[PDB]
Amino acid sequence: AVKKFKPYTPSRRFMTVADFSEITKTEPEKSLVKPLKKTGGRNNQGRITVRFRGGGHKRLYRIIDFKRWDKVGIPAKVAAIEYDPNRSARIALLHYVDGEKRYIIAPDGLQVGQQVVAGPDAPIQVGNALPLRFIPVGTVVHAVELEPKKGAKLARAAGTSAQIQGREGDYVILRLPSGELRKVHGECYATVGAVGNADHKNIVLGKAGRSRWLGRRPHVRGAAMNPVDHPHGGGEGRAPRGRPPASPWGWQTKGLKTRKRRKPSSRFIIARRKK
Amino acid sequence: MKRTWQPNRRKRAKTHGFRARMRTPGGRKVLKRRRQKGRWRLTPAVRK
RNA sequence: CCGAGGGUAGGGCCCGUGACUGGGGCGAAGUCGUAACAAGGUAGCUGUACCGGAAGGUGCGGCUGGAU
RNA sequence: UGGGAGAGGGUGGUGGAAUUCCCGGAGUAGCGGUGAAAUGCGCAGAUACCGGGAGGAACGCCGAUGGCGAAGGCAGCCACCUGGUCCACCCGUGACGCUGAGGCGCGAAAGCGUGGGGAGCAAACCGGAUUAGAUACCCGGGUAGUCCACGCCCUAAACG
RNA sequence: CGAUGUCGGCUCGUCGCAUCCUGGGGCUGAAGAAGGUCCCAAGGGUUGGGCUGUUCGCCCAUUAAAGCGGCACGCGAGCUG
RNA sequence: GAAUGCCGGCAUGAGUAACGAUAAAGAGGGUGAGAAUCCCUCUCGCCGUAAGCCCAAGGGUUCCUACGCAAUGGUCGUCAGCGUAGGGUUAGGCGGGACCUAAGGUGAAGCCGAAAGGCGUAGCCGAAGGGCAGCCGGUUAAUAUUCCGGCCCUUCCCGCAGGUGCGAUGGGGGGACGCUCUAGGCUAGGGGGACCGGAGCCAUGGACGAGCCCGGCCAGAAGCGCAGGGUGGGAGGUAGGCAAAUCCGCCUCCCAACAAGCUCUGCGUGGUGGGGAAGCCCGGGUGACAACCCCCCGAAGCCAGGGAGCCAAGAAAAGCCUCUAAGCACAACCUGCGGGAACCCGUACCGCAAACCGACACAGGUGGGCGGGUGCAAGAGCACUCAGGCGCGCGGGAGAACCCUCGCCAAGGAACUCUGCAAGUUGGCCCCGUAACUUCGGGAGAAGGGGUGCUCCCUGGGGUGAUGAGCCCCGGGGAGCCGCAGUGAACAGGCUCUGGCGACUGUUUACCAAAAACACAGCUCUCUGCGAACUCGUAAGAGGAGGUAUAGGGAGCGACGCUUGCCCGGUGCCGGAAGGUCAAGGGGAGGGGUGCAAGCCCCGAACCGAAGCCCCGGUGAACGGCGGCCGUAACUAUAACGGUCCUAAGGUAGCGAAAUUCCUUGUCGGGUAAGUUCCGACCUGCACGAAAAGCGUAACGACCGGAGCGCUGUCUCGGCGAGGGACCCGGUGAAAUUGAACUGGCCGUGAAGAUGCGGCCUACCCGUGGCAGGACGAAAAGACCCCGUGGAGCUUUACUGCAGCC
RNA sequence: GAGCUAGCCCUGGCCAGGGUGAAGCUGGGGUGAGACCCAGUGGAGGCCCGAACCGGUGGGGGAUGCAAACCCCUCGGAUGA
Ligand SMILES: [Mg+2]
Ligand SMILES: [Mg+2]
Ligand SMILES: [Mg+2]
Ligand SMILES: [Mg+2]
Ligand SMILES: [Mg+2]
Ligand SMILES: [Mg+2]
Ligand SMILES: [Mg+2]
Ligand SMILES: [Mg+2]
Ligand SMILES: [Mg+2]
Ligand SMILES: [Mg+2]
Ligand SMILES: [Mg+2]
Ligand SMILES: [Mg+2]
Ligand SMILES: [Mg+2]
Ligand SMILES: [Mg+2]
Ligand SMILES: [Mg+2]
Ligand SMILES: [Mg+2]
Ligand SMILES: [Mg+2]
Ligand SMILES: [Mg+2]
Ligand SMILES: [Mg+2]
Ligand SMILES: [Mg+2]
Ligand SMILES: [Mg+2]
Ligand SMILES: [Mg+2]
Ligand SMILES: [Mg+2]
Ligand SMILES: [Mg+2]
Ligand SMILES: [Mg+2]
Ligand SMILES: [Mg+2]
Ligand SMILES: [Mg+2]
Ligand SMILES: [Mg+2]
Ligand SMILES: [Mg+2]
Ligand SMILES: [Mg+2]
Ligand SMILES: [Mg+2]
Ligand SMILES: [Mg+2]
Ligand SMILES: [Mg+2]
Ligand SMILES: [Mg+2]
Ligand SMILES: [Mg+2]
Ligand SMILES: [Mg+2]
Ligand SMILES: [Mg+2]
Ligand SMILES: [Mg+2]
Ligand SMILES: [Mg+2]
Ligand SMILES: [Mg+2]
Ligand SMILES: [Mg+2]
Ligand SMILES: [Mg+2]
Ligand SMILES: [Mg+2]
Ligand SMILES: [Mg+2]
Ligand SMILES: [Mg+2]
Ligand SMILES: [Mg+2]
Ligand SMILES: [Mg+2]
Ligand SMILES: [Mg+2]
Ligand SMILES: [Mg+2]
Ligand SMILES: [Mg+2]
Ligand SMILES: [Mg+2]
Ligand SMILES: [Mg+2]
Ligand SMILES: [Mg+2]
Ligand SMILES: [Mg+2]
Ligand SMILES: [Mg+2]
Ligand SMILES: [Mg+2]
Ligand SMILES: [Mg+2]
Ligand SMILES: [Mg+2]
Ligand SMILES: [Mg+2]
Ligand SMILES: [Mg+2]
Ligand SMILES: [Mg+2]
Ligand SMILES: [Mg+2]
Ligand SMILES: [Mg+2]
Ligand SMILES: [Mg+2]
Ligand SMILES: [Mg+2]
Ligand SMILES: [Mg+2]
Ligand SMILES: [Mg+2]
Ligand SMILES: [Mg+2]
Ligand SMILES: [Mg+2]
Ligand SMILES: [Mg+2]
Ligand SMILES: [Mg+2]
Ligand SMILES: [Mg+2]
Ligand SMILES: [Mg+2]
Ligand SMILES: [Mg+2]
Ligand SMILES: [Mg+2]
Ligand SMILES: [Mg+2]
Ligand SMILES: [Mg+2]
Ligand SMILES: [Mg+2]
Ligand SMILES: [Mg+2]
Ligand SMILES: [Mg+2]
Ligand SMILES: [Mg+2]
Ligand SMILES: [Mg+2]
Ligand SMILES: [Mg+2]
Ligand SMILES: [Mg+2]
Ligand SMILES: [Mg+2]
Ligand SMILES: [Mg+2]
Ligand SMILES: [Mg+2]
Ligand SMILES: [Mg+2]
Ligand SMILES: [Mg+2]
Ligand SMILES: [Mg+2]
Ligand SMILES: [Mg+2]
Ligand SMILES: [Mg+2]
Ligand SMILES: [Mg+2]
Ligand SMILES: [Mg+2]
Ligand SMILES: [Mg+2]
Ligand SMILES: [Mg+2]
Ligand SMILES: [Mg+2]
Ligand SMILES: [Mg+2]
Ligand SMILES: [Mg+2]
Ligand SMILES: [Mg+2]
Ligand SMILES: [Mg+2]
Ligand SMILES: [Mg+2]
Ligand SMILES: [Mg+2]
Ligand SMILES: [Mg+2]
Ligand SMILES: [Mg+2]
Ligand SMILES: [Mg+2]
Ligand SMILES: [Mg+2]
Ligand SMILES: [Mg+2]
Ligand SMILES: [Mg+2]
Ligand SMILES: [Mg+2]
Ligand SMILES: [Mg+2]
Ligand SMILES: [Mg+2]
Ligand SMILES: [Mg+2]
Ligand SMILES: [Mg+2]
Ligand SMILES: [Mg+2]
Ligand SMILES: [Mg+2]
Ligand SMILES: [Mg+2]
Ligand SMILES: [Mg+2]
Ligand SMILES: [Mg+2]
Ligand SMILES: [Mg+2]
Ligand SMILES: [Mg+2]
Ligand SMILES: [Mg+2]
Ligand SMILES: [Mg+2]
Ligand SMILES: [Mg+2]
Ligand SMILES: [Mg+2]
Ligand SMILES: [Mg+2]
Ligand SMILES: [Mg+2]
Ligand SMILES: [Mg+2]
Ligand SMILES: [Mg+2]
Ligand SMILES: [Mg+2]
Ligand SMILES: [Mg+2]
Ligand SMILES: [Mg+2]
Ligand SMILES: [Mg+2]
Ligand SMILES: [Mg+2]
Ligand SMILES: [Mg+2]
Ligand SMILES: [Mg+2]
Ligand SMILES: [Mg+2]
Ligand SMILES: [Mg+2]
Ligand SMILES: [Mg+2]
Ligand SMILES: [Mg+2]
Ligand SMILES: [Mg+2]
Ligand SMILES: [Mg+2]
Ligand SMILES: [Mg+2]
Ligand SMILES: [Mg+2]
Ligand SMILES: [Mg+2]
Ligand SMILES: [Mg+2]
Ligand SMILES: [Mg+2]
Ligand SMILES: [Mg+2]
Ligand SMILES: [Mg+2]
Ligand SMILES: [Mg+2]
Ligand SMILES: [Mg+2]
Ligand SMILES: [Mg+2]
Ligand SMILES: [Mg+2]
Ligand SMILES: [Mg+2]
Ligand SMILES: [Mg+2]
Ligand SMILES: [Mg+2]
Ligand SMILES: [Mg+2]
Ligand SMILES: [Mg+2]
Ligand SMILES: [Mg+2]
Ligand SMILES: [Mg+2]
Ligand SMILES: [Mg+2]
Ligand SMILES: [Mg+2]
Ligand SMILES: [Mg+2]
Ligand SMILES: [Mg+2]
Ligand SMILES: [Mg+2]
Ligand SMILES: [Mg+2]
Ligand SMILES: [Mg+2]
Ligand SMILES: [Mg+2]
Ligand SMILES: [Mg+2]
Ligand SMILES: [Mg+2]
Ligand SMILES: [Mg+2]
Ligand SMILES: [Mg+2]
Ligand SMILES: [Mg+2]
Ligand SMILES: [Mg+2]
Ligand SMILES: [Mg+2]
Ligand SMILES: [Mg+2]
Ligand SMILES: [Mg+2]
Ligand SMILES: [Mg+2]
Ligand SMILES: [Mg+2]
Ligand SMILES: [Mg+2]
Ligand SMILES: [Mg+2]
Ligand SMILES: [Mg+2]
Ligand SMILES: [Mg+2]
Ligand SMILES: [Mg+2]
Ligand SMILES: [Mg+2]
Ligand SMILES: [Mg+2]
Ligand SMILES: [Mg+2]
Ligand SMILES: [Mg+2]
Ligand SMILES: [Mg+2]
Ligand SMILES: [Mg+2]
Ligand SMILES: [Mg+2]
Ligand SMILES: [Mg+2]
Ligand SMILES: [Mg+2]
Ligand SMILES: [Mg+2]
Ligand SMILES: [Mg+2]
Ligand SMILES: [Mg+2]
Ligand SMILES: [Mg+2]
Ligand SMILES: [Mg+2]
Ligand SMILES: [Mg+2]
Ligand SMILES: [Mg+2]
Ligand SMILES: [Mg+2]
Ligand SMILES: [Mg+2]
Ligand SMILES: [Mg+2]
Ligand SMILES: [Mg+2]
Ligand SMILES: [Mg+2]
Ligand SMILES: [Mg+2]
Ligand SMILES: [Mg+2]
Ligand SMILES: [Mg+2]
Ligand SMILES: [Mg+2]
Ligand SMILES: [Mg+2]
Ligand SMILES: [Mg+2]
Ligand SMILES: [Mg+2]
Ligand SMILES: [Mg+2]
Ligand SMILES: [Mg+2]
Ligand SMILES: [Mg+2]
Ligand SMILES: [Mg+2]
Ligand SMILES: [Mg+2]
Ligand SMILES: [Mg+2]
Ligand SMILES: [Mg+2]
Ligand SMILES: [Mg+2]
Ligand SMILES: [Mg+2]
Ligand SMILES: [Mg+2]
Ligand SMILES: [Mg+2]
Ligand SMILES: [Mg+2]
Ligand SMILES: [Mg+2]
Ligand SMILES: [Mg+2]
Ligand SMILES: [Mg+2]
Ligand SMILES: [Mg+2]
Ligand SMILES: [Mg+2]
Ligand SMILES: [Mg+2]
Ligand SMILES: [Mg+2]
Ligand SMILES: [Mg+2]
Ligand SMILES: [Mg+2]
Ligand SMILES: [Mg+2]
Ligand SMILES: [Mg+2]
Ligand SMILES: [Mg+2]
Ligand SMILES: [Mg+2]
Ligand SMILES: [Mg+2]
Ligand SMILES: [Mg+2]
Ligand SMILES: [Mg+2]
Ligand SMILES: [Mg+2]
Ligand SMILES: [Mg+2]
Ligand SMILES: [Mg+2]
Ligand SMILES: [Mg+2]
Ligand SMILES: [Mg+2]
Ligand SMILES: [Mg+2]
Ligand SMILES: [Mg+2]
Ligand SMILES: [Mg+2]
Ligand SMILES: [Mg+2]
Ligand SMILES: [Mg+2]
Ligand SMILES: [Mg+2]
Ligand SMILES: [Mg+2]
Ligand SMILES: [Mg+2]
Ligand SMILES: [Mg+2]
Ligand SMILES: [Mg+2]
Ligand SMILES: [Mg+2]
Ligand SMILES: [Mg+2]
Ligand SMILES: [Mg+2]
Ligand SMILES: [Mg+2]
Ligand SMILES: [Mg+2]
Ligand SMILES: [Mg+2]
Ligand SMILES: [Mg+2]
Ligand SMILES: [Mg+2]
Ligand SMILES: [Mg+2]
Ligand SMILES: [Mg+2]
C-alpha cells in the first residue's frame, strides 16, 4: 500500500513512498554484501555509453542466490525480509538448516518463519524452487532460468511473474511477464509464486530531486538541441519533427523493429508480446 | 578570478614527467626530439 | 476616564446600473423537417452517457402508463 | 428450546455448453447479410468439417403465475463465514411498545479515479443500404464501456 | 566600404520666410464687434499634460499664438538608447 | 621612399594622464653627506568571524645578523621580500616511507589487434580514507611535540620466569560506516566574586572606599571516583563457511540478563614538573615565598562504534582476535620483567598574500582549524573594542568650472521618462488583526494598526544549589520621570489591484541574452525475452546490469483539472509463404575462334535462383493535412435549409485583433481631465486549435505588461554643503596618434562637404584653464551590401561514395 | 592538452542563528466497531527569513582600468537536483 503526503511543499503534493510494511530487518547480512562499483554510465574506455546516469545514492550489492538448485533437498527458514536498493523486488534472508545463509528475491505472500526448499520433490508452495517440468500447468512462477544451470533470468522485477501454459517434449511453454509465449527447457528452475512488492509500479517520484537520488540525470530532448547534436535539432522557434522521429544516432524510433532476424532463439518463441 | 595555472607537483610529475613520456610511443618521440635539439631539460622540472 | 462624531484601513449584506452574453415567455401572417398522440409508420417513456441543423438518435439498465 | 424453506449477503475455489482467435489436418468457389441488396470476407485458400490450444463473459434444461431480500436487487456447482424470516412447545422477561424531524448506512444502469482484464456485445466513430433526403431505423466494421479490485458518484417509470 | 555611427528624445542653439502671434496696410458679400482674403514685416514670442519608441497625429486644459522649414532628416570624440 | 613591410635607434603627444582603494595623520628625539618616507618616544586614526593566530597547497632561502644603496621599490630612502657575505631547518612518538586498501592505474594467466598497440580475474601500485606509540614547560639572533627539563609510551632483538597444542598469505569474527533530529555526563571557551595575591593611584568639585587598576592557572603514569562505549554464559547435535577446525553459522537444552561481571575510552583527582599580571626600573629585572579559591553560563568538541526517526538504504583491505593445515612439539606462541636496538625523507621563511595563481609589491582568485568582550530577541549579522596587526611606498597647498561618492532642501509630488530608471518610503522584536481565491498546505510578514527608553514598588515560574541564600533564565501587575524623537547609533520588507508566459525548487549563452529558453515530477507512443535492445571499440572487451518487461533504450509532450475530433490517397513504420521485377551463381538450346586430328578456348536462349522495390492490407500522442461557388425565410439584413464543383478528408470542443490581427489606434465597454498601451467584450481568425498538445488553474517568478495608495531632487528647477579628483608647487613620469606644416571666416570652385584653389573679409607674438562644431578627428584593411568558377558549419526525396544493417 | 572549463568516479570537509510545525505517537471526545474531531507531544520539507558559502538581477562607477570581466549599492539560492 503506497503512502501519500500532505501538500506541505509543492513536491509533497504528489510524492508517494512505499510503505515498507513487509520489511522486518533494516540492516543487510554483512557476509552477503559487497561494494557496487558505480559507472556513471561509462564503459572501460571512460566513454559514456548510456546517457544521463550517475550521482545516485551509494549502494552495497546484496548477493542474491539465482540458482537454488545449489542446495536441493536442504530446507531453509525465512529469517527476514529486507530492502534491496539494487532491484525493485524486496529480498528474503534464508537460514538453511545447513547453517548457510542466502538471499532470494522475496515472493508475494512469503512469510517470515515459514520454510522453503528446492528440488524435484519440493511441495508446490510459495518460495519453493523446482525444475519447470515438475511444476503443474497453471502455476505462476518467478525467477525462471532461461537455460538449465545458467541462473534465473526471467520475472525478477517487483510484481512480475510467468505462468506455465503447457508441456511439449523436453520444453515447457510459459507466458512471460511481457505476454510473450516461449518454450523454456523443462530442466530450468523456477520459484512458485509471483515476485512481491507489487505496489512498486504505483510510486510517484514527485520531484526532479527524487530521480537524481536514483542516479538518473536529466534527459534532454532531441528537439531541444542543434543539428550537430540530434536529427531533431535546430529550427527557428519550436519545430515539429520534420522527418520520421529518430534517435540521436539517426535510426527511427516509432515502430522500427530491432530484434535480430536470424537469431537462433526464434525457434523457441511462439508468439511475440502483444502489449 | 581563478586563472588557468593551478600548480600541483604531483599532477605535473604524473602528466609530463619522464616516466609518463617513456610509457607511450608519442612520449618517447618527445624525448628523442628534445634530446636531438639539445634541450637542457627533457622533462618539466618539478620539486617533489 | 468615558465620550457625539470626524479620520485611516479592511471586511459583510442589500439595491440600482453595465459593453456583451444565456436561455425564457408571448406574438404570428414565415423557413426546415415531422419528434409525440394509431403498432403515429423504428412501441413509448425514462436515469445517464456520447452524438446530431432542429425536433431528436444511439448505447446501458429500468417501467408499462405498449398495439397485434 | 426444537425444527424448516429460500437465486438473501460476503470470500475462496470449481464444471460444462457456446462465441472469437491461434495451430495441425482435409477440402474448394464462394461465404456472409437483407424486405431486396451492397459494403465486408474469400484462390494470398474463405465458408462448411475434424483434432489441438488460448482467453473473457454469461450460466441452457431445472424455471413456474415459483422463491429470497428493507429497497436497490439476487440464478451452474462446491466449501467456509454471515443476515433476515416462518413454525411448533407455550418455558423465561413483565409494556421493555409504535413512529420517527435531524444523523448514519445501503442504494439499478450510466458515469468518474488508480490499476488490471478484454471473448462476445457495443455509445462515439467509419462505411453500405433505405429514402425526396436519412447526421436514424436495417447491414458490415468499431473505441470507450460492459468484467475484476479499491475509492467516488447517489440518480431512475428507485412503481404496487 | 584600410568605416562618413543609423530613428526618436534631451541639451544647446542659429538661420530662411512661403508669417502661427504681436506691429503696419489694401479689398470685402467690411454697420459695430468678430471674421474672410491679399500686401509689408523675421524684432521678440510661439504653454503644460494623456496615448504611443515614435517623428507625426489624435485628445485634455489653456493661450496673443500654440507657424512651417534649413543647418550630414543640425547636434552620440555632448548625453540617452 | 613607401609593401598598416622587417630589425634597431630616436622623436611627438608632455613636464601632460598617472603614481593602484577616501583606514589619516601630527610632533619630539636619534642616525646620516643627504630624511615627509629609516629607528625610538608621545598623541591621533583603521581592522578585530580580521586587516589577528594556527595548518595544508603552492613558492624555494624570500628566514637571522653584519655591511651596503647602482639598479629593483610607481616619490624618497640611511630602509627593504634588493646587492655582498656569514649563520640558521636537529624527531622511534609530528607528517610521509620500511603497513592497508578506494576510484583509477598497472598487470602472472588469458584474449585481441597490419605495426605501434588495445583489453584483462588474481597480484601489485595508488590517500587528505583505515591503521599506528608525546604531553606540558624552558632555551636561540634565527629550530623546536625535533634540543633541554619533567613525566609517559611504541615496535624489534635477546634473555629469564610463569602459562598454552604452538603454528597461516588459509576459515571466521571484527575493522565497517547514510541523512536528519537528539539524551545524559563532561571538557574547551566565557562572565561574575563583598573571597585570595599585587606595584601603585586619590587627580579637577566629590570619594581612603564592599574604591580604582591587575592577576587568580597549566601538564601529569599507577591507583581511585564519576560518566559513557563494547560484550551474554554452559552443554549437546551438525551435512554450511571450496582442506581442517575445539572457531564461526544453524538447531536444541540449561542458566544469566535494560543487572552485574569482564573490557575499553572520556573526564576528574593524582607523586611530580611548570607557569605566573598590571605598574615600575634598563626583550630583561622587579612585582612574588605571587595568589592560584568560590559561583554562574557552556559547546557544533569528548565519552561514541550513544539514542530515535526516516528512505534515497549509506567503501575496501590491513592492523587486531579466534580457528585450525602442513609442519613442530628440548620448538613455537602468550603474559610479566630485564637489557639491548630503533633507518630514510620533510621541518627555515611567506601562506586570504608585497614571498601562492593573475606579465606588476596588481582593490581580483586561494581548501581546513581557532576567531575574546559588551549591547542590540538570537547569530559567525551590526556598532564599538581585547590580544594582535595595520594607516594601504609620493607628498605639500589651494577651496574655480566639471566629474565621482555623499548630506539637506520651500511649495508641489511622477507633472520626469521608453519605464518611478534611480533614489525615497517601509524596515527588528512583541501584541492585536488580516480579503478574493484555494490543490485546504496556503494565499500571509496579506493588508492595517498599537507597543518599544529609564526609575521605584509588588509579584509568578524555571535552571544551579539543597528544599534555602547567591547566580543565571523566562515572565506578570501598579505608579512615575525625561526628550522633537526610546529596535534614540549600526545591521533589518514599501504595499495593493489586475493581465501574458512558465505549474512549482532548480539549469543556461565563463566574459553583452537568466528568459517565456533547458530541466523537472507526470502523460503517451515505440523498441527490447537477455550473449536484450541500444551505445563505444577494427577487434578483444566494456557500458546496459552482476539489472530481466512494475526492467532497460529511443521519441514527443511537460504539475494538476477538463479534454484531445475528421483524413491512411503520398511518405514513414508494421503485417502479408500469392503475383510482378530482381544480382551473383546454376543451366546450356544455339553460335563463334583455332587445330589434320582428338581437343583447347569464347559467346550464349529458355528454365531455376535472395533481400529490396512494385503490389495487398494496417497504422496519427507516426511525417503530415483538415475547401470553394450559387440559391433560399412575413421589410431589410442574414441564412437553420437546398444545389453544385473539388478533395485523402474539409478544422470538432475550446479559444480568438491573441507573445498569433495585415488593413489597425478595428468596434463597443471600462479606467483617465485626456489612454496607439492595459483590462472586459464582439468575431470578416490577412495567417488559433487540440501531446511542435487545446482551454483553464491555487501557489511560485531578480521574467514581460496595465493601474492605484504611500514616498520622494525623477521632475517644475534648481540651490547649498562634504570628501576623492580636477587646479598650484616639489618628486617620478606614460599612451594611442603623427607625410610635412609657417594649420583663420565667408561666398564660390574643385572627384560633387576646402586651413592649403579664387575673390573678398578678418587677423600683433606665445601660452594656461575650460567646451566639443570641424580637422569627412582616433581605433579596428566595414559586424551591412555585392564580387571571388575563395572557405567553413548545417540540411535534404542534389550528386557520388562510406560505415552500418538486410 | 581536462593543473581552465563540462560530466562522471573514489575519498574527505562545510552549511551562524531564527521561523513555520507534516506524519507518527499519547490522551480526550465519537461509534456497534469505525472514520473522524480536539489537545498535547513530535520535528517532516528540492518549506520560510537570513550570514558564511555559492551566485550575478537592476542601477551607478570603471573603460590606455585596481582588473584582458574589476568596484559600490541592490538582488537570487542558502538540507539540496
Ligand atoms: Mg493523506
Ligand atoms: Mg502525496
Ligand atoms: Mg504527510
Ligand atoms: Mg504543488
Ligand atoms: Mg513509508
Ligand atoms: Mg515492503
Ligand atoms: Mg506491502
Ligand atoms: Mg545502515
Ligand atoms: Mg565481506
Ligand atoms: Mg557488483
Ligand atoms: Mg558495476
Ligand atoms: Mg578500468
Ligand atoms: Mg586509458
Ligand atoms: Mg545512451
Ligand atoms: Mg551517463
Ligand atoms: Mg543510486
Ligand atoms: Mg528492494
Ligand atoms: Mg532437446
Ligand atoms: Mg517500491
Ligand atoms: Mg515511476
Ligand atoms: Mg524518464
Ligand atoms: Mg527532457
Ligand atoms: Mg537551441
Ligand atoms: Mg560536437
Ligand atoms: Mg552532419
Ligand atoms: Mg543531422
Ligand atoms: Mg527539425
Ligand atoms: Mg522548423
Ligand atoms: Mg528549435
Ligand atoms: Mg514557427
Ligand atoms: Mg530553438
Ligand atoms: Mg525548439
Ligand atoms: Mg521551446
Ligand atoms: Mg507553441
Ligand atoms: Mg511532429
Ligand atoms: Mg520543421
Ligand atoms: Mg515534415
Ligand atoms: Mg540499428
Ligand atoms: Mg536462448
Ligand atoms: Mg584548484
Ligand atoms: Mg601535490
Ligand atoms: Mg598532491
Ligand atoms: Mg594530481
Ligand atoms: Mg610521469
Ligand atoms: Mg629552455
Ligand atoms: Mg647543461
Ligand atoms: Mg617533455
Ligand atoms: Mg467614529
Ligand atoms: Mg467634529
Ligand atoms: Mg421515436
Ligand atoms: Mg412520426
Ligand atoms: Mg414511433
Ligand atoms: Mg452538436
Ligand atoms: Mg448541418
Ligand atoms: Mg448515431
Ligand atoms: Mg426496477
Ligand atoms: Mg396505449
Ligand atoms: Mg426459464
Ligand atoms: Mg410462559
Ligand atoms: Mg450506485
Ligand atoms: Mg456500473
Ligand atoms: Mg465509467
Ligand atoms: Mg443530404
Ligand atoms: Mg473494444
Ligand atoms: Mg471515450
Ligand atoms: Mg477512459
Ligand atoms: Mg414494477
Ligand atoms: Mg562605406
Ligand atoms: Mg585607417
Ligand atoms: Mg577608421
Ligand atoms: Mg502671421
Ligand atoms: Mg455685421
Ligand atoms: Mg498690396
Ligand atoms: Mg519675427
Ligand atoms: Mg533673427
Ligand atoms: Mg507622440
Ligand atoms: Mg502616428
Ligand atoms: Mg484616429
Ligand atoms: Mg482665450
Ligand atoms: Mg489674438
Ligand atoms: Mg532639418
Ligand atoms: Mg531626407
Ligand atoms: Mg530618410
Ligand atoms: Mg541627424
Ligand atoms: Mg544626430
Ligand atoms: Mg554614444
Ligand atoms: Mg541619437
Ligand atoms: Mg565622433
Ligand atoms: Mg563631438
Ligand atoms: Mg617607390
Ligand atoms: Mg602607421
Ligand atoms: Mg604603425
Ligand atoms: Mg614597419
Ligand atoms: Mg617593424
Ligand atoms: Mg618622448
Ligand atoms: Mg605644469
Ligand atoms: Mg594636453
Ligand atoms: Mg595606472
Ligand atoms: Mg590609479
Ligand atoms: Mg626620508
Ligand atoms: Mg634622504
Ligand atoms: Mg619607527
Ligand atoms: Mg615563484
Ligand atoms: Mg626563522
Ligand atoms: Mg636573507
Ligand atoms: Mg637604491
Ligand atoms: Mg637611491
Ligand atoms: Mg641613489
Ligand atoms: Mg626603482
Ligand atoms: Mg627610487
Ligand atoms: Mg609599482
Ligand atoms: Mg649609509
Ligand atoms: Mg624590499
Ligand atoms: Mg651571524
Ligand atoms: Mg623525542
Ligand atoms: Mg625494515
Ligand atoms: Mg597493497
Ligand atoms: Mg600503498
Ligand atoms: Mg595514509
Ligand atoms: Mg604517527
Ligand atoms: Mg602524553
Ligand atoms: Mg633556531
Ligand atoms: Mg558495510
Ligand atoms: Mg568512513
Ligand atoms: Mg542531507
Ligand atoms: Mg582540561
Ligand atoms: Mg559569558
Ligand atoms: Mg578634588
Ligand atoms: Mg563590587
Ligand atoms: Mg561526571
Ligand atoms: Mg562441521
Ligand atoms: Mg584526563
Ligand atoms: Mg613572571
Ligand atoms: Mg551545528
Ligand atoms: Mg525506496
Ligand atoms: Mg577491494
Ligand atoms: Mg603432521
Ligand atoms: Mg592463550
Ligand atoms: Mg632501510
Ligand atoms: Mg621547524
Ligand atoms: Mg578573498
Ligand atoms: Mg585563511
Ligand atoms: Mg598575513
Ligand atoms: Mg612578488
Ligand atoms: Mg603597494
Ligand atoms: Mg593583492
Ligand atoms: Mg581567542
Ligand atoms: Mg540590532
Ligand atoms: Mg539581533
Ligand atoms: Mg549581514
Ligand atoms: Mg573590549
Ligand atoms: Mg594612507
Ligand atoms: Mg598610497
Ligand atoms: Mg586651486
Ligand atoms: Mg568612498
Ligand atoms: Mg522638497
Ligand atoms: Mg502622489
Ligand atoms: Mg502626497
Ligand atoms: Mg510603470
Ligand atoms: Mg533599518
Ligand atoms: Mg481583496
Ligand atoms: Mg483555505
Ligand atoms: Mg504549498
Ligand atoms: Mg505588518
Ligand atoms: Mg496579494
Ligand atoms: Mg535615558
Ligand atoms: Mg554600518
Ligand atoms: Mg526583509
Ligand atoms: Mg493581486
Ligand atoms: Mg499561460
Ligand atoms: Mg519557471
Ligand atoms: Mg522557462
Ligand atoms: Mg503547465
Ligand atoms: Mg511543468
Ligand atoms: Mg520549474
Ligand atoms: Mg532552491
Ligand atoms: Mg557570449
Ligand atoms: Mg553571458
Ligand atoms: Mg575563460
Ligand atoms: Mg562569451
Ligand atoms: Mg569569450
Ligand atoms: Mg550584464
Ligand atoms: Mg545571460
Ligand atoms: Mg537554456
Ligand atoms: Mg522547459
Ligand atoms: Mg499532463
Ligand atoms: Mg561504432
Ligand atoms: Mg565484455
Ligand atoms: Mg554487469
Ligand atoms: Mg555488463
Ligand atoms: Mg535492467
Ligand atoms: Mg478547479
Ligand atoms: Mg468532424
Ligand atoms: Mg494518411
Ligand atoms: Mg499510409
Ligand atoms: Mg480508407
Ligand atoms: Mg516526405
Ligand atoms: Mg513490410
Ligand atoms: Mg495459389
Ligand atoms: Mg551447344
Ligand atoms: Mg577450324
Ligand atoms: Mg523476392
Ligand atoms: Mg489517441
Ligand atoms: Mg500530406
Ligand atoms: Mg505530425
Ligand atoms: Mg429572403
Ligand atoms: Mg479578434
Ligand atoms: Mg483594440
Ligand atoms: Mg488568445
Ligand atoms: Mg495568426
Ligand atoms: Mg503582412
Ligand atoms: Mg492589429
Ligand atoms: Mg499593426
Ligand atoms: Mg484606439
Ligand atoms: Mg504601454
Ligand atoms: Mg471583424
Ligand atoms: Mg517538437
Ligand atoms: Mg491560455
Ligand atoms: Mg521563476
Ligand atoms: Mg524570473
Ligand atoms: Mg538633482
Ligand atoms: Mg552638507
Ligand atoms: Mg560640493
Ligand atoms: Mg569638495
Ligand atoms: Mg612649415
Ligand atoms: Mg552639403
Ligand atoms: Mg576637401
Ligand atoms: Mg566649399
Ligand atoms: Mg585660410
Ligand atoms: Mg599655397
Ligand atoms: Mg591655382
Ligand atoms: Mg588661396
Ligand atoms: Mg570675415
Ligand atoms: Mg571638436
Ligand atoms: Mg572632454
Ligand atoms: Mg579642416
Ligand atoms: Mg567627424
Ligand atoms: Mg574588419
Ligand atoms: Mg588583410
Ligand atoms: Mg576591406
Ligand atoms: Mg568587406
Ligand atoms: Mg558577428
Ligand atoms: Mg553592394
Ligand atoms: Mg561555378
Ligand atoms: Mg565545404
Ligand atoms: Mg567520502
Ligand atoms: Mg545551508
Ligand atoms: Mg508546535
Ligand atoms: Mg513515531
Ligand atoms: Mg528551505
Ligand atoms: Mg529552501
Ligand atoms: Mg551585477
Ligand atoms: Mg537600483
Ligand atoms: Mg548613483
Ligand atoms: Mg558606466
Ligand atoms: Mg577598455
Ligand atoms: Mg572592458
Ligand atoms: Mg563587486
Ligand atoms: Mg559589492
Ligand atoms: Mg541582500
Ligand atoms: Mg534565503
Ligand atoms: Mg539555513
Ligand atoms: Mg531545512
Ligand atoms: Mg533548495
Ligand atoms: Mg546530496
